[PDB]
Amino acid sequence: LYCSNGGHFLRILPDGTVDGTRDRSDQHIQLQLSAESVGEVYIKSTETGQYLAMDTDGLLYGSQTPNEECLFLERLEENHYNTYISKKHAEKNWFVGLKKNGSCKRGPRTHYGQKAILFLPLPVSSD
Repeated sequence: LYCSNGGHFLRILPDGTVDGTRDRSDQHIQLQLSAESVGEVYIKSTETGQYLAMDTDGLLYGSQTPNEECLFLERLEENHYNTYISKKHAEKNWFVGLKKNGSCKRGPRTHYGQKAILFLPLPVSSD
């Protein structure tokens, strides 16, 4: 998936890791959001099932259950660049983010300024 960064998916590998994808494994590609409410998005996988979650260590995981940890605030940038605060890490402003090679797992680095956080899961050609 397109980001203003090295475009990959927020893939929960079956081998317990939230990594991006130079070599898209086609299935374990965790990235599909189910909005609970207003600007609150649970990042589900429809093939691995697992939910893009965030921990206090400063890294993304594919949690089986949806928590605040998995609930991501639609910050958006307006222009289809869907930035998302992990609800629990509101006090750290930790957004979802794409690691520039073949990875995803962050927290502290990923704020409003890293191209990493600017996702496109919207009606646009560059999606």
